[PDB]
Amino acid sequence: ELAKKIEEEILNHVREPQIPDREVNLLDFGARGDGRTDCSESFKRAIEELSKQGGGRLIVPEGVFLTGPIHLKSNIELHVKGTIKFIPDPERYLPVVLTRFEGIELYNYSPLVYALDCENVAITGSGVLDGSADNEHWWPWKGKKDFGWKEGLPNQQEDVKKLKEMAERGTPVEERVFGKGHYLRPSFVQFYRCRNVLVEGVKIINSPMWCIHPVLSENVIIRNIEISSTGPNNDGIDPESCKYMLIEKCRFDTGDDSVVIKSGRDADGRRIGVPSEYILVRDNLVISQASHGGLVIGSEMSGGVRNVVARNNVYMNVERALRLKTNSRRGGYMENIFFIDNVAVNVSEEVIRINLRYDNEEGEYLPVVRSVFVKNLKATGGKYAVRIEGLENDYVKDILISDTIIEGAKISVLLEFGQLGMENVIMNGSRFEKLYIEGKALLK
Amino acid sequence: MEELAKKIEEEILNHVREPQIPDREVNLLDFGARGDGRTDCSESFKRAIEELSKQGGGRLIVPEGVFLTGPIHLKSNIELHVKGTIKFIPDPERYLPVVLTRFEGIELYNYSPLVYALDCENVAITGSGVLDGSADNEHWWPWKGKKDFGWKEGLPNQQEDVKKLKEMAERGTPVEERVFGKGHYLRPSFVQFYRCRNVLVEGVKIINSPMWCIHPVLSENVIIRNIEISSTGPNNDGIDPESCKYMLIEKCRFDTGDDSVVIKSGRDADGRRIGVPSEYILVRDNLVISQASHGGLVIGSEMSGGVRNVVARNNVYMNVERALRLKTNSRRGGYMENIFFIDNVAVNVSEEVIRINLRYDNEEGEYLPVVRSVFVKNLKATGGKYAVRIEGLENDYVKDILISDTIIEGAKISVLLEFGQLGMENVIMNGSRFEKLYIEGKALLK
Amino acid sequence: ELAKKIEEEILNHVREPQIPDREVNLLDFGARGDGRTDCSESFKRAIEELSKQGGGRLIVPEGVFLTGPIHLKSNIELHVKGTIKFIPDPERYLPVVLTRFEGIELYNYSPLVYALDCENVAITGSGVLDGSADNEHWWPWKGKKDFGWKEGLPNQQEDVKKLKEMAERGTPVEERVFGKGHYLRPSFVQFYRCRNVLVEGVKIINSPMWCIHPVLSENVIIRNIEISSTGPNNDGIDPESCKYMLIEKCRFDTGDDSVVIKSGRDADGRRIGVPSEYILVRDNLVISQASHGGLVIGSEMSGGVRNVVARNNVYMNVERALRLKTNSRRGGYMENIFFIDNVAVNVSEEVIRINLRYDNEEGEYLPVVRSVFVKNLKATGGKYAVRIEGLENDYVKDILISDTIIEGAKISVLLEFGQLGMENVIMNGSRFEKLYIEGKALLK
Amino acid sequence: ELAKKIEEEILNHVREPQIPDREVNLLDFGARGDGRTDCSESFKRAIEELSKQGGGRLIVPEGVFLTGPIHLKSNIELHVKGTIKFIPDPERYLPVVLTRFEGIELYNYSPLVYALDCENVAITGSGVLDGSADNEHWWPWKGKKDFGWKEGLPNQQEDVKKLKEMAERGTPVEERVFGKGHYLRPSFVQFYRCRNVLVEGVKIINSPMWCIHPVLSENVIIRNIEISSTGPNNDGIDPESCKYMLIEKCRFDTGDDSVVIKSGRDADGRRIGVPSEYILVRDNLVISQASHGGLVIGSEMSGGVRNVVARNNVYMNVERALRLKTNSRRGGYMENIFFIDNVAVNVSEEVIRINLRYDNEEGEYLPVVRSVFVKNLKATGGKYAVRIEGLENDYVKDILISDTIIEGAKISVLLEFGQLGMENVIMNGSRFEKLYIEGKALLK
Repeated sequence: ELAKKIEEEILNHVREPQIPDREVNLLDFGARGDGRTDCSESFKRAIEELSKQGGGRLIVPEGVFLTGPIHLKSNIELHVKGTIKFIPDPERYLPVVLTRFEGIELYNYSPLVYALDCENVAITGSGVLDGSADNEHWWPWKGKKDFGWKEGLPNQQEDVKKLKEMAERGTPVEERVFGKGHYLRPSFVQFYRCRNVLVEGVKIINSPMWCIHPVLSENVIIRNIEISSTGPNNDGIDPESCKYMLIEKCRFDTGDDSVVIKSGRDADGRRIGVPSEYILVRDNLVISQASHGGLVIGSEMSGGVRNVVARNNVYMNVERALRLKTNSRRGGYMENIFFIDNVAVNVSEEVIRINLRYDNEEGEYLPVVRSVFVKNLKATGGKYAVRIEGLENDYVKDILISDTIIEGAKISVLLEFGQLGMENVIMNGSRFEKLYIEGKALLK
Repeated sequence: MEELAKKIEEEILNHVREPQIPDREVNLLDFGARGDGRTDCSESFKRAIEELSKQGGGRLIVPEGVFLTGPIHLKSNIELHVKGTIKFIPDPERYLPVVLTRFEGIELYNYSPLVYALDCENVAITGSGVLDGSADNEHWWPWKGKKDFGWKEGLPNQQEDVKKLKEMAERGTPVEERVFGKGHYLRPSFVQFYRCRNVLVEGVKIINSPMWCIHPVLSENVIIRNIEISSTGPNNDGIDPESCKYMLIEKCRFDTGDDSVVIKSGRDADGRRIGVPSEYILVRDNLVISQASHGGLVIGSEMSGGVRNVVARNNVYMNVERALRLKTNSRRGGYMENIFFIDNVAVNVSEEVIRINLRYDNEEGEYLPVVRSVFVKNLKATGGKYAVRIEGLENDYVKDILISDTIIEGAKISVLLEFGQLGMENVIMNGSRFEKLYIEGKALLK
Repeated sequence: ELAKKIEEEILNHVREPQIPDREVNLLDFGARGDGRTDCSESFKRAIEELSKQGGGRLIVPEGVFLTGPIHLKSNIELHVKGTIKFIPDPERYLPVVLTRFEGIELYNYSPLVYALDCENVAITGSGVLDGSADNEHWWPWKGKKDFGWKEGLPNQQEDVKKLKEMAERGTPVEERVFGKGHYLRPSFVQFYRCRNVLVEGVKIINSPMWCIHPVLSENVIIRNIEISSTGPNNDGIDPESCKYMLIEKCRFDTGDDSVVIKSGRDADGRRIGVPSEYILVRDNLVISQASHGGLVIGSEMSGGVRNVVARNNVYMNVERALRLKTNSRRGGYMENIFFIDNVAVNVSEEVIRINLRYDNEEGEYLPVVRSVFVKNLKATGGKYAVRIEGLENDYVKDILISDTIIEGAKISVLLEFGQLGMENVIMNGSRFEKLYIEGKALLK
Repeated sequence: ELAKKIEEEILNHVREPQIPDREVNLLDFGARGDGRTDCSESFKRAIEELSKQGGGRLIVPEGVFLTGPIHLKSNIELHVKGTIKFIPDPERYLPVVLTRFEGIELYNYSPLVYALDCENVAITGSGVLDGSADNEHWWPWKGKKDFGWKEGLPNQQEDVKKLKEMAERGTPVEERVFGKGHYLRPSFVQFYRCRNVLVEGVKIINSPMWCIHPVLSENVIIRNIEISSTGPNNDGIDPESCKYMLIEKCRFDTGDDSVVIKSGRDADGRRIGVPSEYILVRDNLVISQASHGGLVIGSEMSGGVRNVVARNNVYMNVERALRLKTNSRRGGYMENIFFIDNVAVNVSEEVIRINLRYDNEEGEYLPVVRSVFVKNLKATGGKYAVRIEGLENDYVKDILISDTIIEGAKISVLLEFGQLGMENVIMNGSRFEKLYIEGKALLK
């Protein structure tokens, strides 16, 4: 069976980064943990000194260290004992760097921790990364009053429209310059085209937008971290066009999707043409009323997503346990998605959701969505246990749910333009030894 | 709530009434008959009916005894009152000359039905006696071609004649030129009213039927009530209303060799030519206890003229193969629609509780049947390989099937659906409760 | 397999009566079938002529024969082809004879067909027994306006009271003379202390009260008859203190209990102390909205009722399928009752009923009610599926329902002071692999 | 809306303790977080300095701080950032103090963190409290080979018997001296006769016995803590004769009952006669195979337990979700216990357990057990769904389970000497609108 094979494959290619046996303390570079001194230059000097010697471990001791963005280099481990608190002043995140906003490449404000074309990079320790985002910093740019936007203040809407247009017209990335005078938030922790990446131990809070965002990266390990940030688009981990990645033993409380697998949006995503594949998500804990999904694929999946195993996770209070979202603007594919031995309780919206009408957007690139496997799920709550919606000319195919119990969902199955198999499934006052349906169905 | 099924039942009851029969009677023993089960009473019946018909009609009393006779030909305003047994002599020669009749939905000239009325008005069969067709493994039944029913290797059967009859109908060969009978092997119906008005059949028991037991054709205002059918031979259908309008079947008991109550309206080209539907048929308060029965309430397969507005209410079906059965295929054309199966009980069903099949006999053609608006409400059922088995065609879905307030237990498969639209509201199926179950397309539920 | 064992035993001791090969025709004794001529004397003379020779067959040909009561003798078969219509004049049913009224012995009006201390007696043929009871004959004596009783006119109430008091006191039966000036209706067909009895073929209509009433009799076959009488206390068949009886292939439409097993009432019943036992009820059809019960035991069960098998019967539209009736005035027992492979559809009250407070009466003779077995019942409808009430000081014991499906009953189980076991039972949305309850229960 | 009324009442009387705006660091008192230095005096000196000024916060920074027992005083906050690791030498926990062992008052070894007759006391921070119990320390005193007891070595058994006898014969608490030469383990964190108590943030591991044990205390908040200790009698939180308490947002993995509400054992409990009442337990997570019960009442309930609301908790892998236990030695009562909007997944023994035969020991004090309410429970697994066992002369009364679904339990209901009501429930795919039983029942 495929799920064990995929896990075995992932585990054969996932490896901790090599970090030179050499360490340096941030205090020796004039930094002060007084939550007052600007430590920007300290980080710059310590990292540059380490990488001239071939790399190494930078120790950030107990205390609160204020800084602008941190730019990592190859062979560098950032070891956080205290708190790194970022200064929420957009000018500090200039000049513009190569980055990505909601699946489209551009030049924009630096992520708060940024590594480009690097190898063997680590963030470790049991300290804190504090993005300093709140109702007065970064978050108003969303344009939601819930988060500090008001009439007469700028927001991201016009810039998002321009960005989608530029990518539609296939303009070169270098031509897509935002930064100053524009309102597109950066990612928090971003590895861009990196190899051999480790993020462990740390707690992430007050994030501007997406928290951990590896892009076009290979051999990535995220373990034993805590995400606690519930602002607008505060996704937990967004693997985007990544290959061979392990996410384990993490704690999530997110303002949006918790673990969200991506690979670029529309034309830009199809241009790059790199899928996310061989991702293992296991032994994680989501306790989050604000989370939009425990395990999420899309909507930016135009490069494809396949061979994803999510196993032995616990989801509590989330809106959705498993969520796949796409539309006919995206193209691409989502296939061989395994959601196994999970527990999802007090789900508020849909336990399992597959949606091919995301944002009600349409175009001429029909996504392939097939081979999604749910086995040994114990779940509780929801407006829907199972909600699967394809298109008249693009059915959701080969969806199988087995050995599963979902209690207290209002509607058992909403199916439109899909094929669904269920084997040994229990839903409230209904039990299915074997169910197969192709077409449309409503079960409650 | 205002239910259409009630309005249809009302409409049927408003156009159904017992025939007036003149107050006048003669006794069969006054015409040379003997109830010794030996004397040929053929002429006794004929002279008694004519004596009554001469005066303007009345009652013919058949008293205690067993009365041997060839076919009986009724006339208008005649009540055949059966106290004893009428036992029909099973010599095919006795059933000639050929008369206008029907075989499996196609008109022809063939052996007389055992009791026959053509173009008659106000005709009744009453009393608590027996009609005995004398069919068995040595008489009539071997003609089917089945060994368990007396057919022997190298002996004739109906198959070639059925083939020929279908081909003739396809041509457009006039009925007057479709002559069978002598030298051919098509069994006659037992009791047949052909193009009749105001017909009553009540009280009597019917046994040892050659083929279909009660066969009203192109008839209007027909009542069949408090009769017993007990005949389990090949094609022993109980009651076959064929292109009939305004009919009541109530308080009857059935043990049948094929479909118990089967609504029809002609087959293929011949059915389309005549183009008269069976409609406004009420089937209520009946009891079928019959392992052998192929279906409790059946529509088709000869439904080429259409079948609409049929209500089957408060019936009890026991040990039957199927409770409700709709059969058709793409050679048939026509329609089956507005069929109401309400307040019924089915216990120990062996095949399918509810069956809708658009692939009957695995035969195909250019005439796609319309199959829609079938309503099952307040069914309580037990047993089966299938609770619900509904099979349409890729270019002809079964549409608007609704099952509600219904409990089916102990069926192996709950739903087999292919090319259909199924709705269920407030149903329990093998322990699973569904407030709503709507499926369009294909499904298999177990 | 105790039910099979009991059935085998009954079939071993049930045989048709030997009737001498000799016949006589009623027309040769002054009878006319014109529905006008009084044939009372004709029956008397025909039976005497046959009896004189040692017995034989009395032929009643086609026609309608008016008569007072018929008194049968040993070795007589009454073969009925026509209608025997009884003249509903109470004076014709005198002198009083030894008989019974609702479980108590007395001298009263003759049953319409009566046999006392006879052996080898048969009633056969395809004819009709017409008791001529209606709203102006016999039925008014009940005291119900529905059946023709008028204000200020006499009824059975005072005589019933007086009969009960006589029995309580131990008043000798021979001192309990009713008849003229009293309002106790007779049974229709009664065999009193008879042996080797057959009733077959005939239709019974317009019954004054109980239709077929064998008492203290042995080796009785009731076969292929039809009961069609829906007046007050129109019981179908009342085996009372009988041993070895077969009831099969019969059709019932009754105004009270259809088949009901009895053995005397209260002190009279205990004095006699003869149970009804080894009764086989099979292959019967009850189509009857009026019927109070398909198979009933009691309430006159003071001699005991045991070893009763009802198998492969069909009940339609009846108030109850199985009912047990008693109280603490009765004493006695009801045990080893087997209700197997039955079908009961469109039941209006209770599918299965047991109650120990019959007629709001009490005494110091607690009845033993135990070991009732329902197996392979398919049933539909009812206000109750199972309704079992005992007494705080006298539980209903060892009731077992198995391999049974009951659909559409509003309440599944009402249990009050009883022991109930269910194995492999389905009731609407409830399924019981194995249930045991002792005490009180309501299941809905 | 009694559950709602009780929750509101609790929330009116529960509030955080006032702590003086003053602080001190443990390092300033000779402590070293090197995991070798004895910091016993450091805590003693630091608490005293704060106490003398009127109170304040004691900061325990990063590192491992070895210590004997910590004795708190009024107006003290212990803020734990690092690890406090207790030295498992019993002599360090002398002289003996006023404490309890399994519901009986005595003078014994000091709890690891102890406060007697204090006001306004807090334990805060995100650090660790490590009791250092294992198969070689404290645990062997239980007498189980599985937790390190060797044949021929001492255990608690004799001292337990001795303490029972002292409490029964009425000997004063001050004459109940154990400690040295005796084998009764102390509680971990114990507030004795305290008021305005907060425990938050901290992780508790390697506990000698009961982890958090407030006794005879009022206004207690326990929140955002983790218990992770799976030894013998490693209960999580034991409110014993407490009033106005809130337990929320906690995580449990326990070796015995997770949250257990108590009020003394037998004669000693009756002597004191103070119930645990107005306890609110909400938004907690138990993921614990070893746990004996999610929310438990008893067995030491001799002072009574009433008005307990457990709402919106999640129990995973536990032996039992709801458990009430007592016997005829205890007397007292358990009533008005509310178990609402809870989820239990993969229950191993009984989802709901009520037992009046705890330890199979009997006596002359019949416990009142009534008015237990389960609403909107969703549960998976179990040998029993519902198992309720009273006594012949002492029925479990007024148990109501409603709007509840339990799937995958082997036995649905075991009832003995009890009154059980169910409304709108689903058990293993059987639906009951109403299920009421009084007496005995077994349902599969």
